Amino acid sequence: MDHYLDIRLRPDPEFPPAQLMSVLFGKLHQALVAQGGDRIGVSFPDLDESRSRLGERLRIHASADDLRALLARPWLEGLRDHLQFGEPAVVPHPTPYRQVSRVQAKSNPERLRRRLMRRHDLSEEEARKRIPDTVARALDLPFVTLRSQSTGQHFRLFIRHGPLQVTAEEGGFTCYGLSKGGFVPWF
Amino acid sequence: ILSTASVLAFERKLDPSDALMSAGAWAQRDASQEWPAVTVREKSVQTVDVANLPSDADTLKVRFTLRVLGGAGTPSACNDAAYRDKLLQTVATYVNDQGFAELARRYAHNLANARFLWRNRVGAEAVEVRINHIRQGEVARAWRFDALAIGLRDFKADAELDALAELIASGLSGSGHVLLEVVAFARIGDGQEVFPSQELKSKTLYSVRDAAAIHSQKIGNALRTIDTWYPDEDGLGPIAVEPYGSVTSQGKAYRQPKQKLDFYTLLDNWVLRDEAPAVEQQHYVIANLIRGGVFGEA
Amino acid sequence: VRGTISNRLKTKDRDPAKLDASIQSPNLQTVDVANLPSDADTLKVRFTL
Repeated sequence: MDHYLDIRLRPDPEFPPAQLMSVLFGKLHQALVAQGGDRIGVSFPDLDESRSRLGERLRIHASADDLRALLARPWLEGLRDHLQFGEPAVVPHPTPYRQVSRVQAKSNPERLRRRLMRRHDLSEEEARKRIPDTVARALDLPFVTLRSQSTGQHFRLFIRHGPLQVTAEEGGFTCYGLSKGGFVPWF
Repeated sequence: ILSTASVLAFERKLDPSDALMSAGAWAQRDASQEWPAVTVREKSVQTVDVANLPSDADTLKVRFTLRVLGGAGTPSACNDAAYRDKLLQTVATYVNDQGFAELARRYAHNLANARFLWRNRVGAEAVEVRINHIRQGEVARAWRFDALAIGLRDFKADAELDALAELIASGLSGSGHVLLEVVAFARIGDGQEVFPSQELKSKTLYSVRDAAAIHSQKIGNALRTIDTWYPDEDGLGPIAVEPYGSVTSQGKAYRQPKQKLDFYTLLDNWVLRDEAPAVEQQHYVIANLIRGGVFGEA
Repeated sequence: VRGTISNRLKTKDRDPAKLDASIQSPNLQTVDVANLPSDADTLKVRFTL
């Protein structure tokens, strides 16, 4: 993955950048289930780790033919009045690498309560005894607010950028563009 | 000395209605008169109101009417009669030099690209706006636009956009009764979330009679988003024509009064001391007169 | 309804940071509104004299 494509959000009087990033990440998710494979990675080159804001740029790391397939695919129809694209360009070197992973949390004890009553045939009070309210841990992470098409739920997909490295290791990517082990160049 | 009158209430030209949203299937947009409405159903998370399409409907029909009235610079309330006559002379000078041909072109764009579909437009695979000129109860002239090929950013010339521009021009001048029925089909997807306007149970959605709707002022704000003549940094596009032309998404009032580019300074320079601004800023001042409001001091 | 501030400022409120801090808190009202139904184009007004 030596090619990249940065997708910068235009400012808009109507919508905030977080919501447009959510819509762009959802459309990217549909485009990556539609394309298939595991060689498409994302990054957030304007990341503010202090305020946990994903920035206003989304970089797409892939091969050359995958980006030339993605740039002419109609997943950006309706989004083109809020974005601006560069070109599929080669990455510089030397460039540090970091992992962009989906981090989920157990922020709801009642769902774990339903799981333990389904898995051990317990009661409500026994499950509430084994699972207190202190296990609900929230993340200090930036995120996209997505909605599913298989089910109908709205979930926050928290994205964490890993520590910087000098080399990359082999592996694939999820259909959200995030990592199941693979690394993307950071610059 | 011709001070500004202590009251100036301008009535709103370009009167929209509440934009009722229904639901149905694409490739039968022409049979969209008996489509089931989008209902605001309460779901439990706290209790939120949420509106989606049905599970067999991928097309959101948002329908409203628009009255383009006319008589823009004439105020509905004005203390000083000399100020009213000078303001009417200024507005008539504008219309005689250059009629509502840029303003109505930009309003016709904001009808053509479905900016009135606010958040229902962002990931829509296809948006299609039909504007029918309703005269004596039937369609006198029908338009059919591709709201995604017409951008939200640029104002491009067309052949039917010019015809709608002269229609809204004749309605805005006073030479005709213009009522338009504006219908827009947003192909979102089967059962996807639609975004009607929102009330003040953490979330209440606006509905008229068991049918979701956008507010008329949100539609009207999406029509007035024509102001590109402001001092443009940061790559922001057209904004809504407001005095001290402000966006709440960015927390920043463009056309601040420290520059001489807000509506009030340009108006007081145009009508009192005869300092006529540029063609762009006077387009903006006449757009604020079409927008209506309560101008004048206290 | 929700609005920005669009009334005239009295030369003490015309600071840029103060104007931005004033438009960062938009005022919320609930208006009474009477409209025609979506399938009705005629308003009947009936009184006696």
